[PDB]
Amino acid sequence: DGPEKNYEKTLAILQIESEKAELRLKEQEVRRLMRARGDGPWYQFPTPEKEFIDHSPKATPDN
Amino acid sequence: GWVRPDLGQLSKVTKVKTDRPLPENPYHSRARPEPNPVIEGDLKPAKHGTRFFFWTV
Repeated sequence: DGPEKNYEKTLAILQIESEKAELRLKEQEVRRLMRARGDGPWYQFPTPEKEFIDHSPKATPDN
Repeated sequence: GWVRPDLGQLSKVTKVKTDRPLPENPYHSRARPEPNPVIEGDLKPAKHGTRFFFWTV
């Protein structure tokens, strides 16, 4: 084939590898912020379940 | 004219009427912290696959 095919497939390969590179760097930035601040969907560490708190009137009033 | 209550009667839960207002925050609790914002939208495939080193897919 002519030189155009290899030349333009290289650009296609370059675009993919470049975009994977920036996606790889961005994930590490996201993970760092999510783990330090706990404000994202990841690194959500468990806390006690509130559905097992008893809310009934107790034997004594001041509870 | 005092009639002695029967067995079981004094242990009943009863309703009482009161002009006292209902306390609104009896525990004096603070405002709860706001939940994390939820991310919305439909799922798409991972962009360029797994992106694990040299694996293409």
